[PDB]
Amino acid sequence: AYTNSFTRGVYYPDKVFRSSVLHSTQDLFLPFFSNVTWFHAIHDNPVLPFNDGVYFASTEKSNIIRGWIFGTTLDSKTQSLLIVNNATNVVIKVCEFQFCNDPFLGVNCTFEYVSFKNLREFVFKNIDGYFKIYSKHTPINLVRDLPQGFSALEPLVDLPIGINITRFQTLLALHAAYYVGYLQPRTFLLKYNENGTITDAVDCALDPLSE
Amino acid sequence: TKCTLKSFTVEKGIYQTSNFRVQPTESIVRFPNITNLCPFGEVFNATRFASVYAWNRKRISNCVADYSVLYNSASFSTFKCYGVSPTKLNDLCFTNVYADSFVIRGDEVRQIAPGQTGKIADYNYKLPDDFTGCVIAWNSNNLDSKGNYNYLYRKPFERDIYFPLQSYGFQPTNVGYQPYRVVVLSFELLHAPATVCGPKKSTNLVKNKCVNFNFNGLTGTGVLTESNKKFLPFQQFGRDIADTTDAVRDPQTLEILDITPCSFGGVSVITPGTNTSNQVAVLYQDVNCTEVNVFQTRAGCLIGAEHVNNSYECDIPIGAGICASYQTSQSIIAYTMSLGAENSVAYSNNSIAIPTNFTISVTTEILPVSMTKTSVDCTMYICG
Amino acid sequence: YTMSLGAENSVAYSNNSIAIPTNFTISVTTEILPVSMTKTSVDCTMYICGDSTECSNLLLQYGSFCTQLNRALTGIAVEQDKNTQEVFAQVKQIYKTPPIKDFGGFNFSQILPDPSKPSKRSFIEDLLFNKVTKFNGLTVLPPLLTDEMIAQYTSALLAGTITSGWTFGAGAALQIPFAMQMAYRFNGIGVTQNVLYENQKLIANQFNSAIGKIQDSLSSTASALGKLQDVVNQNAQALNTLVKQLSSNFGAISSVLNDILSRLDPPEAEVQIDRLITGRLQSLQTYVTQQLIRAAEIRASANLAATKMSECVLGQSKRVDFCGKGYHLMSFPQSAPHGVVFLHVTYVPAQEKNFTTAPAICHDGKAHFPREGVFVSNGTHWFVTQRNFYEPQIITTDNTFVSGNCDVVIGIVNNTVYDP
Amino acid sequence: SALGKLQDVVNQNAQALNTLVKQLSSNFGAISSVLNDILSRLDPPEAEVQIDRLITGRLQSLQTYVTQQLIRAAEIRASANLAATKMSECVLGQSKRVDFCGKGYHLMSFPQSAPHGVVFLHVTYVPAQEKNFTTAPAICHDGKAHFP
Amino acid sequence: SALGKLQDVVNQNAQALNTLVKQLSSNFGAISSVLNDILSRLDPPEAEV
Ligand SMILES: *[C@@H]1O[C@H](CO)[C@@H](O[C@@H]2O[C@H](CO)[C@@H](O)[C@H](O)[C@H]2NC(C)=O)[C@H](O)[C@H]1NC(C)=O
Ligand SMILES: *[C@@H]1O[C@H](CO)[C@@H](O[C@@H]2O[C@H](CO)[C@@H](O)[C@H](O)[C@H]2NC(C)=O)[C@H](O)[C@H]1NC(C)=O
Ligand SMILES: *[C@@H]1O[C@H](CO)[C@@H](O[C@@H]2O[C@H](CO)[C@@H](O)[C@H](O)[C@H]2NC(C)=O)[C@H](O)[C@H]1NC(C)=O
Ligand SMILES: *[C@@H]1O[C@H](CO)[C@@H](O[C@@H]2O[C@H](CO)[C@@H](O)[C@H](O)[C@H]2NC(C)=O)[C@H](O)[C@H]1NC(C)=O
Ligand SMILES: *[C@@H]1O[C@H](CO)[C@@H](O)[C@H](O)[C@H]1NC(C)=O
Ligand SMILES: *[C@@H]1O[C@H](CO)[C@@H](O)[C@H](O)[C@H]1NC(C)=O
Ligand SMILES: *[C@@H]1O[C@H](CO)[C@@H](O)[C@H](O)[C@H]1NC(C)=O
Ligand SMILES: *[C@@H]1O[C@H](CO)[C@@H](O)[C@H](O)[C@H]1NC(C)=O
Ligand SMILES: *[C@@H]1O[C@H](CO)[C@@H](O)[C@H](O)[C@H]1NC(C)=O
Ligand SMILES: *[C@@H]1O[C@H](CO)[C@@H](O)[C@H](O)[C@H]1NC(C)=O
Ligand SMILES: *[C@@H]1O[C@H](CO)[C@@H](O)[C@H](O)[C@H]1NC(C)=O
Ligand SMILES: *[C@@H]1O[C@H](CO)[C@@H](O)[C@H](O)[C@H]1NC(C)=O
Ligand SMILES: *[C@@H]1O[C@H](CO)[C@@H](O)[C@H](O)[C@H]1NC(C)=O
Repeated sequence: AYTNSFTRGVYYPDKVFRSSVLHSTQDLFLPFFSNVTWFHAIHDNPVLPFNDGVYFASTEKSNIIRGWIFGTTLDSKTQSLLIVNNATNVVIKVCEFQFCNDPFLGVNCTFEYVSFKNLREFVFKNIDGYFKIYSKHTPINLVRDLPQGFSALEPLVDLPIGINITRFQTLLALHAAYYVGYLQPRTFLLKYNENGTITDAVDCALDPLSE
Repeated sequence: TKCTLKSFTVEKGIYQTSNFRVQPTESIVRFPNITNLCPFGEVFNATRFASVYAWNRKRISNCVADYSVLYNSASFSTFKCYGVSPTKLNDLCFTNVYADSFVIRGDEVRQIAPGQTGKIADYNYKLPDDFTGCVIAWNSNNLDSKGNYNYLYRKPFERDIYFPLQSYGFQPTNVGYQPYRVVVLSFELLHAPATVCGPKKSTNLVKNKCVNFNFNGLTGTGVLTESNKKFLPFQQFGRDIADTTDAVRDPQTLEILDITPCSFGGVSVITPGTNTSNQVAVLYQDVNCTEVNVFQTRAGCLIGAEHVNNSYECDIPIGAGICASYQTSQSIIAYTMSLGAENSVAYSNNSIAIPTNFTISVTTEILPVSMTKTSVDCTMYICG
Repeated sequence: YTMSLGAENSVAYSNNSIAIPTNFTISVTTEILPVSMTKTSVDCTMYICGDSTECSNLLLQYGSFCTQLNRALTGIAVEQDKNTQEVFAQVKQIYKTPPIKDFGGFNFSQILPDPSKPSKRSFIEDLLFNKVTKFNGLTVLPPLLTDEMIAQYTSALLAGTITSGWTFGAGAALQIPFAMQMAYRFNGIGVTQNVLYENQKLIANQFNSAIGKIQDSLSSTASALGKLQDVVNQNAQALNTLVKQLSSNFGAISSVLNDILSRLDPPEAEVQIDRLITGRLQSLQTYVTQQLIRAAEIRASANLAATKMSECVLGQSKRVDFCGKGYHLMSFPQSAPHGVVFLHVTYVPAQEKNFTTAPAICHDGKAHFPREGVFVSNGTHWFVTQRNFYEPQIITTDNTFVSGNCDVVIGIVNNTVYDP
Repeated sequence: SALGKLQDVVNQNAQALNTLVKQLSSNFGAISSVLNDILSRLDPPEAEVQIDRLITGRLQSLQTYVTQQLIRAAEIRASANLAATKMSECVLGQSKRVDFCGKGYHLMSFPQSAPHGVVFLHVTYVPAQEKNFTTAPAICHDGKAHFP
Repeated sequence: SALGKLQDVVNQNAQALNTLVKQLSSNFGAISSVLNDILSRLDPPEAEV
């Protein structure tokens, strides 16, 4: 099952404030109007390749999707970044955790940190061993597919894990469909408003008009 | 004016000679107030270093790095820095520091450098061609030598965990084959939250005054004011179109400061010919009469010229309708240029004016027709 | 599609047929000419090496590159004021219109200055001004003549024209009724002044309607102001490119001179600063060369505008299409941002009729030729009429002159020449 | 100061040549501005680098000079065309164009040679002394309008 | 030769294009005028120079 990414997947590329200016950047973005593999959480969590970066989005009504797993083997044989959001605590671990055959939650550690109606988007990528997470929480009223609109993603987490990542997996809390994209080194023209919020973007390789 | 014209006689007119520039009063140095000392001790005084095939990469962050003791220490056989100068490490400071500790044979030290190739620079440890940091090596023939066969050799910064793996024997009787403890300090200079900064004391910040600032190694001169720009929590620096820094966040107090360059502008000297007088009037272009017989014009601040209500024909143009001249006791005067005498025409619907006379007038018009036919021998000019 | 060159129009030509207009229309056209451009000045030392003693000392090794660029930009800036002065200051006195606007039915309140404004500019001038719109050593010098002074010069030219014809441009201003001035102009285009003195009301109404249509065009079309806005756009793009060139590396480790200085000792700080200096100096030289090339063009346009002012406003031009399509009557200058706008009032024939013509006429064996105008026939009777307006008159010995005999002229016809 | 642009051209050309000559004393980063001094002090491997710096600097200076000369030559060509037009339409004939041949009504012109230029003596007719009169567009004699 | 400046413009433009094309064969101090030859013989550290 596929769907259209529309204009989703736009995030702030650097940590420099700009206002009322059109800035062109060369960074791993999600292509506009691309196909994002669609999965269901009804009545479905393969291990997905990581490639060069991942765009992850989900629509939630009861907080079913709460965690992610990153690694290469995911069987305690190699360091695996693990994120869990239980109750009101955000937990991140890098331990070589031993994973089950079908890992899900019921309803040499070198780092550790402990802190439809909702659309949650996430971006995961590794550059030079740096694990960055960009996210944006916005309310929606739609269940069929990802809503159409533009909303930039800001970074919240920057981990120097240094892990070689090739595959990842999603954690489901079983007693919310999710979409997975991929990033490419595409050229974008970002429109910063007066307040410095990226309100519009142009995908330079989308069509001759955008060219 | 005389020096600018390369002449001892100055013709009548207005000349642009120098540039006015406000100077800073005091210097501001600002760093996060972290008293932790960076654990270079556990890296440089470690009991045993790892092998070159599996060199250890230690993260150094959230501490003060004193590079002066390392530089002055005489135990070091070589200390080569490629990205930054060793004497600037105390002022400059970095987001993160990587220290790669491993042991290299005597002849292979030269291979640990950007742009180098060989059996070491390409196989068991590769450095980027744009590497920014320092390579530190000292002899360890009195600590690591035995035979010591625990050290083995086999993309940049790659840890590669008839075999392609070989080992050498370390003996005290082997210089070019003796064990060298070589550690590579790698720095990242991306503009980001800084956690490793040198032992320089911060000072109090002064606002609304031309100061020479220093924010986490980002230096410059300007006036610091409170700004209403909403930096996001991950944002540290602001930038303008010309890539220069426009706003900063104080690392000690989470507030945003607007940086505006200190006042500057061209300086124009309005003078009659030195054949007539040595008195001059100075125009400070496009500045107010604050940072500099003071007359304020739209062309700048005019000093030395007396403003006069009477309007005359323009003699020495200034700008925005103001002209200057040398007029009576004599001095330089400033006035608005006169476009000519007003002449109302006695028009009516049945009146005509007809000339009863005439005059023959001969005028002169000069037109360039040609210029000098120069020719330059390019070969002889460049390489005579 | 293939573009069309225009509608095809076959001309009904024959050896004895002539078409003469019986009516006319007064048309006012608008021509916009750039006169000057922005007087920019770039501090080369501050642009290349802003507040850096080491960079300035290294730049001193390049000789007089900085000073010659400054010299070229100063020359351009002075030439701009020269262009404006040449175009507008062609009147030796500041004339002003009489307080009573009795111009025989011609309404000039549209282009005369409006006293109620804070700046005495006409309504069309305000329309023109409302349609056309850093810290790195790049400064903009103000023009010598303010917009108020330009408006005063244009008002003086307009008042002198309206009240004195071409006499103020020739010598001292000589007052003349505007109806008589228009009769002068009509005689200037080969149309008898009786035409004006008989159609004065119609001509005044046509002139007022044309001026109103100029209002409509200027208020409705943004693209009417063309090359004048194009110059502004080109200068803005040049400055933007020059500013953006400061962010380039040119091969250096960083585009920030302070960052290079704070990280490296002199031995290779000098190499990095040399790369930056080379890049920024090349950028400055490119900008200066482009500015000189464009300043030459603006100077040429300013010379054209001065020529048009002298030969079109201060006088009447016999040159075709130099002052708008048609037969030129008069022009009115208007100020525009860094330019001048001319309102060319021209005479255009409108309604034609076919007549049978003849090169000459035999009366007593002698060939009669028209003194002024041509012979026409309405089918039965022959008349002599002026070329640009149908006004037939009886063929008399006062209208024609005798030359030769009937046996030489080809196409001669028989008629009777009345003797008063 | 009567002769203006004509002397201005000479000044500009002389200043351009002076700047081009003075550019030979610059280093452009080389150890010495003297090519003979560089040659007599260094072996070819480094003399090549020093001479490369000097060549780059001097070649760029020549290009700047030539570009300035082309731009100025275009202006001089335009002025020469203006002078030819004035000669043809003002000396060889009588001009009806206003202010093309001096202020007033043009009568005749006389050409005079000038250093790298031409000087025109425009003889013009200028009305001097005026009087106010009462005018009328036409006159009735027998019901018919008479026009001059 | 009746057509003068008109043919002169064509000649000048052709000479300008010919000079621009011939400029591609110059070394400007590089080891070779062929960019592919430089790329196929050197690693990036001096291939960039
Ligand atoms: C010449 O053309 C003008 C048009 O501009 C004619 O004037 C019009 O006359 C009609 C009556 O026949 C009026 O209704 C219009 O209002 C007039 N127009 C204007 C602008 O005043 C004029 O009659 C024509 N003359 C001849 C001899 O044909
Ligand atoms: C010339 O035309 C202008 C229109 O631009 C006339 O001014 C208008 O006059 C009427 C009175 O009939 C007023 O109601 C308008 O407000 C005026 N408009 C403006 C813009 O002022 C002017 O009266 C005309 N001149 C003559 C002598 O009739
Ligand atoms: C050609 O013009 C003549 C002169 O105007 C015309 O002759 C007159 O015609 C009018 C009719 O409108 C009569 O009232 C006059 O008495 C005629 N006068 C003379 C002297 O003939 C003639 O009709 C015109 N012919 C054509 C074909 O237009
Ligand atoms: C104009 O009138 C003259 C007479 O005044 C005509 O001349 C006649 O020409 C014919 C043919 O050549 C001769 O047979 C006659 O003898 C001529 N008349 C006289 C009185 O000698 C002439 O043909 C007329 N032209 C036109 C075009 O009608
Ligand atoms: C996306 O998938 C649809 C099928 O649902 C297909 O028609 C379309 O070509 C695909 N687009 C891309 C870019 O893969
Ligand atoms: C910027 O933020 C302020 C909040 O004080 C808000 O009032 C304003 O509308 C915002 N402007 C834009 C362009 O979003
Ligand atoms: C290592 O120890 C020596 C003394 O044995 C000391 O002088 C040196 O400073 C230490 N290294 C560092 C990085 O401090
Ligand atoms: C600097 O000191 C102040 C107290 O004066 C403190 O609030 C602030 O957190 C310190 N900065 C850092 C980075 O800890
Ligand atoms: C100069 O500063 C004063 C305030 O002291 C201000 O009123 C004035 O507008 C300023 N003028 C200019 C040209 O900056
Ligand atoms: C001009 O005159 C006014 C009033 O007469 C006076 O206030 C003003 O100071 C005068 N200007 C100068 C420069 O003297
Ligand atoms: C004159 O006759 C031709 C014949 O075809 C006709 O086309 C033309 O319209 C006529 N002239 C006028 C003014 O009607
Ligand atoms: C004009 O041309 C016609 C042919 O259409 C011819 O019959 C007549 O004789 C010619 N007239 C003259 C004067 O050439
Ligand atoms: C004509 O009358 C006006 C009325 O003021 C006067 O100013 C003018 O001087 C008179 N003309 C001459 C030539 O004197």
